[PDB]
Amino acid sequence: MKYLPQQDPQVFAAIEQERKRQHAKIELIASENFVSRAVMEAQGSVLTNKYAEGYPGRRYYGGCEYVDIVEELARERAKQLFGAEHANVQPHSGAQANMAVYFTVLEHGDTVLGMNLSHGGHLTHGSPVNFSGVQYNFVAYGVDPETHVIDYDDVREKARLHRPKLIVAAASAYPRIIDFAKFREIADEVGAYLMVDMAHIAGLVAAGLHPNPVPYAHFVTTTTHKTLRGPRGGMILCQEQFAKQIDKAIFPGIQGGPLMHVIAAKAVAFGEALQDDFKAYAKRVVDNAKRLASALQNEGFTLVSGGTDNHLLLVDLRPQQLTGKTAEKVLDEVGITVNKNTIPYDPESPFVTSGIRIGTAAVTTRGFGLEEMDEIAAIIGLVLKNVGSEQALEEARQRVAALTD
Amino acid sequence: MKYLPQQDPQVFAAIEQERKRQHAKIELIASENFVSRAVMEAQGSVLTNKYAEGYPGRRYYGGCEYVDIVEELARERAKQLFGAEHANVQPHSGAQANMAVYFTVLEHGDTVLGMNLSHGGHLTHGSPVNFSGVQYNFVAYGVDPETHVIDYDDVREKARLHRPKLIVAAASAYPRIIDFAKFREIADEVGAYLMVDMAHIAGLVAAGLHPNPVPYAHFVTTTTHKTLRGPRGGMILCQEQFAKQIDKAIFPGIQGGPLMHVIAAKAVAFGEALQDDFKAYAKRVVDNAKRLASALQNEGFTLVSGGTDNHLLLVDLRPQQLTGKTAEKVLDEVGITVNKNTIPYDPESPFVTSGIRIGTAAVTTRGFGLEEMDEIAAIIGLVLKNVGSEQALEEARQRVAALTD
Ligand SMILES: *Cc1c(COP(=O)(O)O)cnc(C)c1O
Ligand SMILES: *Cc1c(COP(=O)(O)O)cnc(C)c1O
Repeated sequence: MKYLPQQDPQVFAAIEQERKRQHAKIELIASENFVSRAVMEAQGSVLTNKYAEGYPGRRYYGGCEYVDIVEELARERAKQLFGAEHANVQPHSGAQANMAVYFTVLEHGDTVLGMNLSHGGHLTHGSPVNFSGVQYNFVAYGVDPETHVIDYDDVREKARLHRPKLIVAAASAYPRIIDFAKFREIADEVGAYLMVDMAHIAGLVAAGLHPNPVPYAHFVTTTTHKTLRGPRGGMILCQEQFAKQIDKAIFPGIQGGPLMHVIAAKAVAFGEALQDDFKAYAKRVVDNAKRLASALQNEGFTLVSGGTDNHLLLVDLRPQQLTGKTAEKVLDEVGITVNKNTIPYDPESPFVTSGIRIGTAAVTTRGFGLEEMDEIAAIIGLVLKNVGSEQALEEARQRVAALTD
Repeated sequence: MKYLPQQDPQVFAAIEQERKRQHAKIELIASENFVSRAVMEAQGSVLTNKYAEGYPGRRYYGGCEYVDIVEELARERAKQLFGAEHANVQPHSGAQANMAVYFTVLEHGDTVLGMNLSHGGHLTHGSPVNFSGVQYNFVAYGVDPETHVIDYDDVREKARLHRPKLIVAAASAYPRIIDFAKFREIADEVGAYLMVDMAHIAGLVAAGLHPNPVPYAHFVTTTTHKTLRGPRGGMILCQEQFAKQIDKAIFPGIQGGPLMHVIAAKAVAFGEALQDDFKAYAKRVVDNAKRLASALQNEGFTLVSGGTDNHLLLVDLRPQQLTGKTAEKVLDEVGITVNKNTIPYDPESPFVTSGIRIGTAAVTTRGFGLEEMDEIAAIIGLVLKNVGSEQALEEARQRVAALTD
């Protein structure tokens, strides 16, 4: 950097600490990733200076000819990537993409059916302390208590009993492929719209490693960050018939001016995702998650659902008599970043939990492969099986440092 | 830039067009400004890679030690700048800052009193196609038909009749100082909270050139961009007693993960605003607006309210028999950027209007002074008084090019 170090030493020192931290730790938090230098340069551009309320060619302010080109590049590349008929690349976040779909199809107090928050559903899928739960009446479907796979008969029974106006499929912590075709079949049976929130798996969807929700859902929401490896922000995909309403929900509905510099970065990330090497990257993400899962089972760990079909896995720590909070804390002591995460039918609260969630998108971006996954599992086994040994923790620290250089 | 030109020629060419456009035009849109290189570098940082839901020292994820330092720098510098007891620097935009205050104090269908949208109120102050108007019952107060100054007796009569739960003061197109003390006196009379949306005037407030709403309002919302000259985003200021509720409204209430790289940029902009040269800058903004106003009146233009006390002015184009839409279009032909804007009691719709809104924050940032304001007014007079003369428009183009180099 050139001007920040001189204008603001305090902010610059903190950023530099964060940059070095990203390199030194082993990032296993499933929602994380490292964006390219080109994506960062796009969001570090002069596009932050432009007001551009409205849409390309339909703006409220003049002088938007060149930010219009950027926004269209983002929309057209998104459409090529996911095969959607319409894209809205203005959502400030995944939360705002969800908020706008809800604002489009629901009235205050309408019934919504989404995944149980303890089984993998997201905060914006009905938490009582989130706007979703406050504004609407959310009901939940769960996973099977033994297989930990969504119970599609439970989705259908809840739908038929509660008659939701909207059904939400997808999750922040579900390690198996979701059957969007069954979700649409149930939605049609009860006359509900189907919304798929693919935030966690969007990069896998783009690389063809997860079934695409686009053909089955009326609305698809997502973050541009996460497995898609874009800048932090949101996006909505939908059929041509809801395009005008979705665009109006975003603006003048729920947001004001869009972040054009972040939209430029979304276009950049979409161009990267359209390339063949992104598909090779995504395959390594899923391959690494399978490998890591297997290596952890080899150390004696129990995994929710027995493994994974995607980028993430959940360790049920009950057999080791540990809470997710204890495991997260001791792994933090050795340089391994995970987050505690409730598991299906968890006996512990969401602030303690009996599990940890792990994803491989970030370590895959940094070049880790199968041999690194084996070592990561071996380190986690060493630590979690020896939480009271400072000897074991120091060894883990040295093995973590050997992986990160 | 280094990596963007090679990774994405299309996005890079469009950004470069936009950068050159920002230099070549005379930006008079009142909400615009040009941020520093340090602010852009902060938002172009690796902080986009970090999830940090929650607040400093109270995060849901580990590894937030250094983004915590950045967020606290933003909160503490905001508090020094505005003298507020609490700051929330997570709002993704001014719209989301407003949404969170509304989510904090109001229930669905509650009555809110805000400034008439045709007289200066913002979209998020009750437009029927915005969430504010859809979620709540907005009633409006107006300005005097001749002086164009807020009628404080009308604010009080509407408050006493409608018994709003919340009163909103401030605007996107009001050229005079707002009396927050009278707004608080009325709010107290009817037992309503007072929210001040200072987005447009936050830089003037910070430099002491506009009365500060902090001591009078329960909640203060703002954009970090605009006169404050920060990155695009929002912020909420409030007393200690509403801090926990405001923080909960932002998260887990209405947003998900915050944009830590943008928060770093907010801190940078706040540090710039705390410096003596920002105060000199702000004075030149108001001085230039007064000068421009006077020079326009010298050309024969009528200004709403007869002038300005801040960074913006509104030209009532009725005397020249022009709509704001016609004036905006012909000024765009010569390189001068303005936006059509309804005027109080406008006979034309909001899509046509009888006025143009003009602000000096952006041209002041680029170094323009009093002599430049005189020339800008002279060019606007030449163009708007000779809309059918291609001769006059070509002369204006050459005079605009002489100012921008
Ligand atoms: C991450 C996520 C979100 C919200 O995204 P933000 O950018 O944090 O607001 C919504 N839904 C799912 C399924 C997610 O994983
Ligand atoms: C600009 C503005 C907003 C909204 O800001 P965004 O960043 O465009 O969402 C809200 N209120 C006022 C008074 C404004 O000027």
